[PDB]
Amino acid sequence: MVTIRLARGGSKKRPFYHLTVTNSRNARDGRFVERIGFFNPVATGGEVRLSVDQERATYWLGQGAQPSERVAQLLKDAAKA
Amino acid sequence: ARYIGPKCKLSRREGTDLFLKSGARALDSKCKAENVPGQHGQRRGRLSDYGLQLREKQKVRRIYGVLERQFRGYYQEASRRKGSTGENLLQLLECRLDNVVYRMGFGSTRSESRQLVSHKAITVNGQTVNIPSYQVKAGDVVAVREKSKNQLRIAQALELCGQRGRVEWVEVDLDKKAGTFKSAPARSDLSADINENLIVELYSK
Amino acid sequence: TVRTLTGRVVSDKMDKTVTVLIERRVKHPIYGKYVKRSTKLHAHDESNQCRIGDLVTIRETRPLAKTKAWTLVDIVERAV
Amino acid sequence: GGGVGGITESDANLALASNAVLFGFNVRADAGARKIVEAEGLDMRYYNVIYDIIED
Amino acid sequence: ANTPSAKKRAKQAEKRRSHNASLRSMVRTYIKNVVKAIDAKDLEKAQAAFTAAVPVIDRMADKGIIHKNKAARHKSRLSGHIKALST
RNA sequence: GAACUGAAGAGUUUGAUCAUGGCUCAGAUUGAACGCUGGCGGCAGGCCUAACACAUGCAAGUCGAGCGGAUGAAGGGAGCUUGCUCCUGGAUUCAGCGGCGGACGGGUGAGUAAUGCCUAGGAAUCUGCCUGGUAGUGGGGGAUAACGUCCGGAAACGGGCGCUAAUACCGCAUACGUCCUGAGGGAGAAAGUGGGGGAUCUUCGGACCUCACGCUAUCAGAUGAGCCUAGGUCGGAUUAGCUAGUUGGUGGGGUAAAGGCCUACCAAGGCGACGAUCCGUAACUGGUCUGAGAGGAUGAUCAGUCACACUGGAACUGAGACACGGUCCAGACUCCUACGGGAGGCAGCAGUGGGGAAUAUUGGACAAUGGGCGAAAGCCUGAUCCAGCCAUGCCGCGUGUGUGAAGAAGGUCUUCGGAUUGUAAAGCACUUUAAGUUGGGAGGAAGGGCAGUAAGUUAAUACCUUGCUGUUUUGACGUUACCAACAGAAUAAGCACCGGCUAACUUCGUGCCAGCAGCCGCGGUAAUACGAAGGGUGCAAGCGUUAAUCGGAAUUACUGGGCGUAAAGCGCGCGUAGGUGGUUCAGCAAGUUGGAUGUGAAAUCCCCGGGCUCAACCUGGGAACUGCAUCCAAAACUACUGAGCUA
Ligand SMILES: [Mg+2]
Ligand SMILES: [Mg+2]
Ligand SMILES: [Mg+2]
Ligand SMILES: [Mg+2]
Ligand SMILES: [Mg+2]
Ligand SMILES: [Mg+2]
Ligand SMILES: [Mg+2]
Ligand SMILES: [Mg+2]
Ligand SMILES: [Mg+2]
Ligand SMILES: [Mg+2]
Ligand SMILES: [Mg+2]
Ligand SMILES: [Mg+2]
Ligand SMILES: [Mg+2]
Ligand SMILES: [Mg+2]
Ligand SMILES: [Mg+2]
Ligand SMILES: [Mg+2]
Ligand SMILES: [Mg+2]
Ligand SMILES: [Mg+2]
Ligand SMILES: [Mg+2]
Ligand SMILES: [Mg+2]
Ligand SMILES: [Mg+2]
Ligand SMILES: [Mg+2]
Ligand SMILES: [Mg+2]
Ligand SMILES: [Mg+2]
Ligand SMILES: [Mg+2]
Ligand SMILES: [Mg+2]
Ligand SMILES: [Mg+2]
Ligand SMILES: [Mg+2]
Ligand SMILES: [Mg+2]
Ligand SMILES: [Mg+2]
Ligand SMILES: [Mg+2]
Ligand SMILES: [Mg+2]
Ligand SMILES: [Mg+2]
Ligand SMILES: [Mg+2]
Ligand SMILES: [Mg+2]
Ligand SMILES: [Mg+2]
Ligand SMILES: [Mg+2]
Ligand SMILES: [Mg+2]
Ligand SMILES: [Mg+2]
Ligand SMILES: [Mg+2]
Ligand SMILES: [Mg+2]
Ligand SMILES: [Mg+2]
Ligand SMILES: [Mg+2]
Ligand SMILES: [Mg+2]
Ligand SMILES: [Mg+2]
Ligand SMILES: [Mg+2]
Ligand SMILES: [Mg+2]
Ligand SMILES: [Mg+2]
Ligand SMILES: [Mg+2]
Ligand SMILES: [Mg+2]
Ligand SMILES: [Mg+2]
Ligand SMILES: [Mg+2]
Ligand SMILES: [Mg+2]
Ligand SMILES: [Mg+2]
Ligand SMILES: [Mg+2]
Ligand SMILES: [Mg+2]
Ligand SMILES: [Mg+2]
Ligand SMILES: [Mg+2]
Ligand SMILES: [Mg+2]
Ligand SMILES: [Mg+2]
Ligand SMILES: [Mg+2]
Repeated sequence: MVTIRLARGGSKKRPFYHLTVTNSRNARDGRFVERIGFFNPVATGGEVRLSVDQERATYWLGQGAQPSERVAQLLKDAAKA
Repeated sequence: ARYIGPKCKLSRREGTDLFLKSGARALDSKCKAENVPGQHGQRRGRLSDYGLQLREKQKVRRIYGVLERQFRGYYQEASRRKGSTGENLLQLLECRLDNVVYRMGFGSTRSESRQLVSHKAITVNGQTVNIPSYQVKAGDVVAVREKSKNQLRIAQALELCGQRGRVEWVEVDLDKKAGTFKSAPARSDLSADINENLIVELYSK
Repeated sequence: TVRTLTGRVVSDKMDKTVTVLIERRVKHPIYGKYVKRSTKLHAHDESNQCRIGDLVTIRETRPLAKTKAWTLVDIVERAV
Repeated sequence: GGGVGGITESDANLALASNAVLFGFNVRADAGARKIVEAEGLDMRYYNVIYDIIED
Repeated sequence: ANTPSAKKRAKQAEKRRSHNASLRSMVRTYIKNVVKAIDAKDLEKAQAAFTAAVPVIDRMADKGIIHKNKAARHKSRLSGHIKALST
């Protein structure tokens, strides 16, 4: 199906994540349909920990996209704030 | 790497003061600084335009004690920046942490300020920095660690920096050895003998 | 709406189809001069009403044979 | 040229460059060395007792 | 094969092929009866064969042996041929 | 506010000079190799050659809440007696049937010059799981693996007879949509499990109610693929003709779908100097390296597409393959064997031989992000996250700091006066980064089990779902990043060059030898050019050499060159394609100009910021992508159309 998951970038022991809407049978860092924000496990300082597009996320969830476990938790946390 | 060796043949070869000793006693009464180093010292040997450009670049590099690859990086950054790379290079060289510690009177020379910085005795924004290339920004407060405030080196360095000229762009708080970087010193704040046009000419070839 | 192409008729010896030549003018990539290029298309003439020399207009449809996917909609300059 | 292991292209065309006889004691040549030996007229003998080599 | 899954898939696939071939031949024979009846210019035979053949075509399309588009195409062309034959 | 800003020449033809012209040099880059030398860390990279052949491990499984069967705990007990037997129950585990997955993820670049790729379009299709609607899940039937049984085989294992279930398979019933048919009418589905329960009957075997999962038709959406058109995509003319299903029409067949896709008749068409056909070479693109730009060269790592899977074919199953660890046939090559008879495919991760100038470990964990199955614990995962090796690259840091004139001793040169190595050393006094030892110490972690409470669902304080609360539980890396203490200057500098180009010079040996050399050129008894030694100049954990691309080269000249004598006007006409067009009105709108919309993937380049003690590196937003297509507008010029005039 179509899912929303985390694509890993950054560098060794310094991970950065893009919240990506992908066909499920693609590479983790391969082709995607749309990026709807990012997540920073380290952040600190002026860096934000995570940001999401509410509009795009709701639109894709309304079209039948299944988010992962981390994407579900992070999206509900973002909606909490 | 680092140039470690006789730090006065450089002055004789360049033919200018090119401060490398503490300046306590003199320069003339240590080396007879009127002849090029080596056996063929009495010869004069007028040299060509490429030689003049090379000598100018070497003089600047030996003044600030940086090697060739880092200097090329500095030149590329100065060219990238806006507004007349010629003094951009000097702006960028005059902001290194070892040079700033030297200008504040904490060290007698550049090598001793490098000794201090590398050996974890300097804090920039209340936190330790030991990279003698850290580009200090306007408004930082270079200080000395409390466990390193009783070294004599700082005492002689301060009492001897008391008479070399007023920098007038850093305020040193003498009693507790804390400084402040107001801004980068403009071209008119440095000596008007370096011909940076020769450096830019040399690298643009 | 629908985009069309306009050109001359260069052959009508086939049955229920015509050969149309389309002239285009393209600037040369490197030397800058404008040179003229030609395109040959096979168009569909249902009632065989086009003769050599006619200036006509055609549009794109689904393929009707191999090497034939254009259909004509109007004859605008009848040949002599 | 000595060595341990099967007969290879390197020793085949080392023998080719010295008019040498190619002896293999308890070893075999591979496909490429066989191609080279067939192409020219190199003589290659196999053995399993050293005294046959001495006699030859 | 190297793993049990591949062997089981091969066995199940052979069974599937054996099951499917008979049903495909069934559909083909039922269509060929109508085609032969039409080719012989025999009306009542054509209606009898068409009425016998439509249910099996639809049933086998529904089971997944053939695609429903093929069933619709066969029905349409047979109906057209028979209707043209009647006149 | 920014997204740029940018361009050097020199040596060598002559006795000397100007020009022409070739050669060479100074720069920046490599997936580099070799020689000498070698301390540390961070981030990357690592068979470019034989799509050569492969020993050995691992790389794709999961579901008992779909189904029989056999394994049969703890317990309640019963008997006899210390332990056994028996029964009821029964927890766990799966060889088999069955459902999904295996078409993904991973590798390689042989073939392919156009069924590929890039850009812009469109019409005639299908699409498992996913989302939202619509209508349903009623009732029968015959089987078969497993299993028991009988033989053969060295084994691999094979064969006959009997017996049994299912969400396996096949009819029947019905049809909101659905198929075709003209109205008229006809045709086509399913499957049941798991947790609870009020009242009723029954063996609360169950029916019945409820929830969850599942199944069947169908519409829309999302996603993914199939198909068509236009333009572009290497060199060769010492390759000029190519094509008979070929080009078009009709009837028919076939496909999910248009179509010579196929077939039977009819016609003789189709392509080509705007380069067909043929020959050679080659995956393409974003991009990368150079360049002031225009251009030139090139497709490593990263991302998109394509093709391939020992070689040549073919289909089956499936929503999807002509199938990368599936089937069948043939072939080449290895091997087993008990000689009767079978097996194999590392261009998956390690690894080996071979070829080569040359490219690494039979490592750890599923802790994190993903993928398959499951309901959920959970299982699997050489993807991935990490470790190992190698100065291969980029970046950063060390190998100490201040004072110190008997200007020590030694070396070298000397006009024998001295100069230089040189504040260099020693001496004196300081500091401990990195490395060594010791002790502290984050962040990568979301979740899972249990227990309680509150809401919603019903018919119900049941089950279940969801908020929250309490407790318990998780890290390969890892002796983590980082921080504090101790000791001592202690543990750490080489390589090339010094005649001009081109920064840096003298002595001693040798004597057209030995040798050097990028180009001029050095060496034949005072060699700043060979070989050493003193001194010096460039770089520096690297320094040189070799190979290769662009630059300088305006030396293929579009930007931006030439042809009287340096190379260069056909011996001279005529003329075909083509290029170009005297001068007035009027129209049109292809070129041309302006604007709007859509697109031009992400990363990369650039600008402004933010995080690693800095940098490399990572990352947010913007700019750009100079192009393409469609609309609206303008009419000076070119094109086109109509009518004139005479230079
Ligand atoms: Mg370095
Ligand atoms: Mg047609
Ligand atoms: Mg069906
Ligand atoms: Mg001469
Ligand atoms: Mg290879
Ligand atoms: Mg099992
Ligand atoms: Mg792939
Ligand atoms: Mg290829
Ligand atoms: Mg070819
Ligand atoms: Mg029925
Ligand atoms: Mg049923
Ligand atoms: Mg069924
Ligand atoms: Mg279930
Ligand atoms: Mg094309
Ligand atoms: Mg035919
Ligand atoms: Mg037809
Ligand atoms: Mg198909
Ligand atoms: Mg076709
Ligand atoms: Mg036809
Ligand atoms: Mg050609
Ligand atoms: Mg090739
Ligand atoms: Mg140029
Ligand atoms: Mg290419
Ligand atoms: Mg590769
Ligand atoms: Mg790729
Ligand atoms: Mg094959
Ligand atoms: Mg099928
Ligand atoms: Mg395939
Ligand atoms: Mg497979
Ligand atoms: Mg394999
Ligand atoms: Mg391998
Ligand atoms: Mg192979
Ligand atoms: Mg070798
Ligand atoms: Mg190597
Ligand atoms: Mg995992
Ligand atoms: Mg289990
Ligand atoms: Mg395993
Ligand atoms: Mg493992
Ligand atoms: Mg290193
Ligand atoms: Mg090396
Ligand atoms: Mg002496
Ligand atoms: Mg933690
Ligand atoms: Mg010189
Ligand atoms: Mg001599
Ligand atoms: Mg020389
Ligand atoms: Mg020499
Ligand atoms: Mg070169
Ligand atoms: Mg050029
Ligand atoms: Mg060149
Ligand atoms: Mg020109
Ligand atoms: Mg010329
Ligand atoms: Mg001439
Ligand atoms: Mg002449
Ligand atoms: Mg003439
Ligand atoms: Mg003409
Ligand atoms: Mg004119
Ligand atoms: Mg004309
Ligand atoms: Mg982009
Ligand atoms: Mg910073
Ligand atoms: Mg933009
Ligand atoms: Mg107008």
